[PDB]
Amino acid sequence: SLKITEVKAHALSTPIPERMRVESGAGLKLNRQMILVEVRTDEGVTGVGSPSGPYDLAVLKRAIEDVIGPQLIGEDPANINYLWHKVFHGEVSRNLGHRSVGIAAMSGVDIALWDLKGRAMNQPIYQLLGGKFHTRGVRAYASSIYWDLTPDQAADELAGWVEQGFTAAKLKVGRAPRKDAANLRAMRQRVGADVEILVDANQSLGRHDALAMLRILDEAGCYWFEEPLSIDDIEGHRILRAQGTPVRIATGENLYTRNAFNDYIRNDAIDVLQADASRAGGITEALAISASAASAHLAWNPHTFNDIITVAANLHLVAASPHPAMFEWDITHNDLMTRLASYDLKLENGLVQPPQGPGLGFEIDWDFVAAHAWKGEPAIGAGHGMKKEGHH
Amino acid sequence: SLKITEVKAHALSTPIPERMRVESGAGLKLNRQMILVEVRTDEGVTGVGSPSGPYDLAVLKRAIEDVIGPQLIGEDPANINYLWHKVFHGEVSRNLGHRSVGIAAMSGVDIALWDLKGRAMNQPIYQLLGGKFHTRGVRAYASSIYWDLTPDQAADELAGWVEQGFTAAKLKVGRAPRKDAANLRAMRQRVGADVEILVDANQSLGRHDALAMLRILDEAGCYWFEEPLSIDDIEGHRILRAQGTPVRIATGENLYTRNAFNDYIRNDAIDVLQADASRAGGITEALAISASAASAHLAWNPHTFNDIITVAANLHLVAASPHPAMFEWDITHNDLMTRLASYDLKLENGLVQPPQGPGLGFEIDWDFVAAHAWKGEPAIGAGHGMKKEGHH
Amino acid sequence: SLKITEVKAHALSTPIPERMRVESGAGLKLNRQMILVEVRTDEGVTGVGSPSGPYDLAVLKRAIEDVIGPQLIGEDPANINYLWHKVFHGEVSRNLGHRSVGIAAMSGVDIALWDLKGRAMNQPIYQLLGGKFHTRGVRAYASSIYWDLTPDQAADELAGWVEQGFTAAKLKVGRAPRKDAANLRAMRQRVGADVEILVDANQSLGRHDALAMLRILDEAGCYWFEEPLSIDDIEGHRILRAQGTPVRIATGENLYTRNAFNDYIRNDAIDVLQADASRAGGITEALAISASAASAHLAWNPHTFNDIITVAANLHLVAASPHPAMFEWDITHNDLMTRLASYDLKLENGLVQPPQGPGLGFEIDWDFVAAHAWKGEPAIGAGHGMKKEGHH
Amino acid sequence: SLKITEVKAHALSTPIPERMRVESGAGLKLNRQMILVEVRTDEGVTGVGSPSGPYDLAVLKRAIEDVIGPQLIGEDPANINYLWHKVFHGEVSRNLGHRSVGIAAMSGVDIALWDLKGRAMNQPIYQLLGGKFHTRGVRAYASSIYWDLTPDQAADELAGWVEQGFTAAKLKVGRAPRKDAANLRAMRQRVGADVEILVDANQSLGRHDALAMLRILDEAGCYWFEEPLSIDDIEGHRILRAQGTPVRIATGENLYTRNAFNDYIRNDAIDVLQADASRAGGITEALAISASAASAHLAWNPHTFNDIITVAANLHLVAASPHPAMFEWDITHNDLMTRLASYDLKLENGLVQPPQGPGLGFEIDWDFVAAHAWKGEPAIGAGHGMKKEGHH
Ligand code: NA
Ligand code: NA
Ligand code: NA
Ligand code: NA
Repeated sequence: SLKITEVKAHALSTPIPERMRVESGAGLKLNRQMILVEVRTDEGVTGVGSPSGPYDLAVLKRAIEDVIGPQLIGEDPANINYLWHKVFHGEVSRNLGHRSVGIAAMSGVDIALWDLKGRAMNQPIYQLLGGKFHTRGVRAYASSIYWDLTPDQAADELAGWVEQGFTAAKLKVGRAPRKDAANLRAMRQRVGADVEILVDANQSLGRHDALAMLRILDEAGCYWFEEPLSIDDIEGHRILRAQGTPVRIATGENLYTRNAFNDYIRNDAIDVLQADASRAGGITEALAISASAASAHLAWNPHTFNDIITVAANLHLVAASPHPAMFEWDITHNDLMTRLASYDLKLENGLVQPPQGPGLGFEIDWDFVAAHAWKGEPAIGAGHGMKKEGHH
Repeated sequence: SLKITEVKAHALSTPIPERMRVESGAGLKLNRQMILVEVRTDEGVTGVGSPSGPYDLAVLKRAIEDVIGPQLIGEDPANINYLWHKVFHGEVSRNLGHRSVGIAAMSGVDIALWDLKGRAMNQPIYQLLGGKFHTRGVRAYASSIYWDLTPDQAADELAGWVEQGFTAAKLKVGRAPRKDAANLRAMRQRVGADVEILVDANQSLGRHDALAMLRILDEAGCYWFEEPLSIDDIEGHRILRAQGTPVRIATGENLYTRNAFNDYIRNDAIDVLQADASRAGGITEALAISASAASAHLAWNPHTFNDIITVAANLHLVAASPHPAMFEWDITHNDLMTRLASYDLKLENGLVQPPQGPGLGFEIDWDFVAAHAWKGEPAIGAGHGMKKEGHH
Repeated sequence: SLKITEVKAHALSTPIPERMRVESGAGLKLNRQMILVEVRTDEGVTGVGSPSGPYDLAVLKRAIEDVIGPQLIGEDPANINYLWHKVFHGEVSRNLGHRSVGIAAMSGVDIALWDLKGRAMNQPIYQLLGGKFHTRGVRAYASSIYWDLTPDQAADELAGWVEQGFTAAKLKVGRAPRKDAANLRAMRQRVGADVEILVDANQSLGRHDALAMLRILDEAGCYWFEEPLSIDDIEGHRILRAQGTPVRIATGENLYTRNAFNDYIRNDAIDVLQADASRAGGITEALAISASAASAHLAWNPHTFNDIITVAANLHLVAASPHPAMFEWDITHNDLMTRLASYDLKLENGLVQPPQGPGLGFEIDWDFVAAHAWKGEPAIGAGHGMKKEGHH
Repeated sequence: SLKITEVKAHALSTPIPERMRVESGAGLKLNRQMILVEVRTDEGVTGVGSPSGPYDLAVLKRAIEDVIGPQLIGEDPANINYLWHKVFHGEVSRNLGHRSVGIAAMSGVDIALWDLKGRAMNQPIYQLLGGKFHTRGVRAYASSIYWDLTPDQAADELAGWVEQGFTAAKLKVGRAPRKDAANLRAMRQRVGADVEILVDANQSLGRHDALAMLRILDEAGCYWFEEPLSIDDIEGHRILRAQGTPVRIATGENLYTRNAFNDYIRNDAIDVLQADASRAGGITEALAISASAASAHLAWNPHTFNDIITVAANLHLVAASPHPAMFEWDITHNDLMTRLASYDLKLENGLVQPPQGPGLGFEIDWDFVAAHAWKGEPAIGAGHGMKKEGHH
């Protein structure tokens, strides 16, 4: 058996041209960043992973290398189930907080342990997980069409993504609801009924404006309403789902561990769980959340937005899971989607395929890694939520 | 008006001699640590605070100085309410996690803003909060009698705290429930019926063993059962409360913001909310939680255990609030309770009094701060939770 | 420390020209009255307050000077939290009734204690409360457009208030629902979508007519439906909220203490709590109600309508609270809004600012006080509610 | 038809010798007071009533004569149902508070209208109400055995009331629950199983101590637990009822109108409604509450404690109602029970009989009324409630 010898966290940053920066309720994007986790062993088998973002890269590096890492040195990396609980109970729940950047830090390390296990077996992760459910491929959506567009501009962007071969795309809303509505109406008129239109408010609305928005999403035939309210208001999400519309209420990028999703389920407050393998606790935890969603006759469609590793880790689980695919694919300017690894966007009839090599299924460009060390750049400007909080 | 010029986080560690290290379900105590936050202004008015612990000091320093602090520089510190929400929505919820060490970091900065405001006004914080409710004083309990004791030892430690003037004390339980029960029985036999006995399992029990323990606490007339289960299992806390015993179900040191407490209230799952002003979001947040507890006809009795600043911040609010007092006082070896500041334990008829000077009400020994810089020492050993999780 | 030496209640009345008298379901206004509470101390620091109205001025004076006052003489006014509970439990709940004009009488005295504390500290009340949340200013609405208008008249009045610089206003309804509906439709057509239109039925409707009204308010995009039903029918308010419209169900001017609002919250029966610091128990109690509203992800927007002191006391708390501002400003003929104190209406971009002096933040014109002593004038004609009760 | 010409409120006080003053959670009794209401008509037919107490006599006199009375002058007193609602909607709900000393004032005037109507018809009130249900008589209990007793004293006071002919009596509890329990145990031991023992805590306990006390009341076979908690905590009363003991949960002397009782019924929170016809709204209102209790399969057993008019008004209704009788009879020193009127205690086989003359059924000693004008004496010392609130 192997022994883990080191847990490393490489802070990386890549720039975005000013005119390509986009804004949602999460804030104005400034640089696309990540931590590349590397777990090394005594026989030279290495796994890599990512704890998503944006968080703060110094906080993630310290958590991974100095809080979680020590609990792993000397251990057999094959016992990923044991190591997840050893780290959660030993340190991270109490000492970084139970719904925290520490859970995202664990997620990066858990993805690297799964990558390491697939490489040790010479199999792609989806094969360990029981092989494909989606044998034809996984239906993707273009993420996303951002704020600051007129309705003809939002419809032209959607149409462009449809032309590139997507069959679905997502619009960010929440700052100017009359304008969001006009964007949706123009987008639906442009593409017709077979392209799916998803909407994401990044927690920017209150309950009454979310109810008014849901009526427009229902009229426009939208597939889901993501983060319509603060993730802290579970009853508001039940109220939106209780309207009985065909529009799914979706959340989960900012909820952590299966415990959060069980509280939404128990309160009849969710249709689509969006737990991200790279944020909500790892592949090990997202596996459990996907199964709990199916048990409650709901769907799991992860958030995937940060880098090609968070995309690939979720894509292995989505391909192996019995849920309808609605697979998030970042189409914004992001070198971590094109230059870190050899696995790229390739759509055929609106579907992507999981990488096919061992582990996550591709190799890292270590020369790109070495050239993009973080030097203190910010990832994202201040996020929103003060308006709906009540600040004029 | 003032302008904030700097937000500083001094990482401090103080040792614990091997024989004086106690152990609970949170793990074996190794060093008593803190961050001393210092908010400076252009006119030289400084506030100090603490984000409690144990949490990793490098993660707290980076959150405070580099994630929170940039949102404060140049702002008028007098608008604490605005700054709390600017920091929560602009950075901490999304980018450090909504129930996280980022919320503890906010709490330490929020305490420092209150301390600065009281120093600016020449008033102790409790006067700003509407003055005392507890005009005679605040009833304290000795925290705690720990694991590894025989029944006669636990009874002798209790009688010792009684002899010192305490009218209540807390026993830690959860590793060996037959021994815990024998300790309680001996303790109650020793002191009779008017001394209150609190029990705290630090999340170390499952539901069935906590149901079995609650029968013993009811027979022993215990005042509350603290952290009986994982903070993640709200329904199990409802099940214990639904037994209708006179023993209060209490939790809150590891729950964050008023949102977590509202979920417990809405599920009939809590009698005593223990949100700590230095962990759950600040004096600003704990004020809202104390009022929400009173509206639901429940009580707020905070966790206070880390240092004399986390003690004092909560004591100002406790003194001002209309709850029965059951005020946590750490009686374990802790130089952060004796040597940081000029306020100490002074028990009279079982009661303590809040500091009376401006702000938090005492000044810091900055020679003590300079002599105890953290050098990478760990605060606490690995916590427990794997046993009840299922690891034999 | 100070000692309270006297609690005085000055009964005042000011006239309204016949043609400027307006009617709502509360009755036809006849004279704008108040009690000016004055709390004096042994060192000459005085606080002033008001217990709102209309009540009966002799009942309020007797309650303040002879029921509540005796409990305060000799006490340190700094312990406002203690004094509130001393008076509630000692006398007012049992001996004036738990939801009563005695709670309003306590509120006047509690505002004066807060004014006294701000003056003693040389700070505006909002600073004690943690400073501003609304750092830009507080969005006001013009209260109100009354009964007896045709639709073109109601739209002309709204348009006039918009011209004066309000961005919102409230219409009184409930006597002739077809006419109220026509008024709303004309008002919305006149101003377009960005001005907020609020509706207040002063308890004048039953459940089925309130359901029919809510449909028209939803069509007209109204911000809230205030006192749609008797305050005694909590289930009727749940039924209106359960329709799931974007129109908030609002009540609270005639509900007392946080206990009333907890019963609405627990029954899913309210969106906007309108507890008035000068009626529902004081600044101390409205602080607790504002925080309980936020904890339940609802809003607190006080009723403020009586005099410039009830306006200012609420405005200090609104400015410091994290709720959307929708701040009631009496625009009817009322000398107690223009001549009692130096703080006046001043709108900039639809917002008001809190007074900036110590305490409530302005000085009283004691020569105006001395010239407007009550001489037995009525404040308000008989109120309504017999029609919906069933009287043809 | 008649026309009302005057509504008068005679403020009366009668002393209590120091040794005969008893104390409960409502406070230490000092003077037994009342308002004797007198409604006069143009043909000289007068009705009398009482709004119970203790409530401040100047507040009651002003409410009666100057707020309620002007709505009655010139009206036909025969339309009691119309006048009740005219007064509630026209003035008292809004302008004195919906659960208030204004509702007690209404009750005293409503009693006088019933008394006038019975005198006009030459019939006792119970005949108007459909005659007797309790054709044999009404089972009374001795109210009460108070604080400050040893167990042998409380047992001897109980056995004394038994020797006088009572088959039931009430013990006041709440200051020292170990002593209360010892008093009960001694009392039950003394009288055996057929004498009913009632317990009344006058809102002086929190939920956990009331749960502990309810176990003792169940062991002692007690008939009811009255005002176990604040009247403001409906959910705590549900919790006590949900224990499923044979001990009835009873409250109502400090709850107003049928709306308060409907909220307790709808929350499964009451077994015995104690609305007093002289406090909760009148004979008119208590008739509706008694019927609402019977529809829910619960009981109405009113509080009656203030004077022989509050006694007699409730006894007419009790005699006519199909509830088990447990009729409160004040056995404490009270000249308002012996010297106001010609009806007194006459116990036969444990039962009393309602007065048999017109109206309330007796005439007033108007020389006694003229000799006991109130001169500003207090009725009751400060009540209790600060202890359970949390003041040590
Ligand atoms: Na999203
Ligand atoms: Na604890
Ligand atoms: Na109103
Ligand atoms: Na009673």
